[PDB]
Amino acid sequence: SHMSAADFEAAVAYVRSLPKEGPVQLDNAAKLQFYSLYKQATEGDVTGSQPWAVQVEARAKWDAWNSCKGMKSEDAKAAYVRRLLTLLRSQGIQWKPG
Repeated sequence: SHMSAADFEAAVAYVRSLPKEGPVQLDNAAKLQFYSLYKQATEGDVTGSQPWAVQVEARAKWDAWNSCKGMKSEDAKAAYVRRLLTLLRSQGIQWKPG
């Protein structure tokens, strides 16, 4: 019937298996938001040096992770799940973790 932070692992797996063309549209900015929350939730604060700007994807990822600094694991888990629920509802789709 409804979800919580405890649905994080299922949400991550849902995101990772979204096809490139499908009823769910996942834009590049949303990909980075999910990435950053994933990393915060599973590793805590960003580490390592800011990547070279030429490595455009790696740099973007790290910068998104850095934007989450200080967030507790459980809060990042909650945020990731709430963002998927928002994405799905906005596009008229129901999630059933099962």
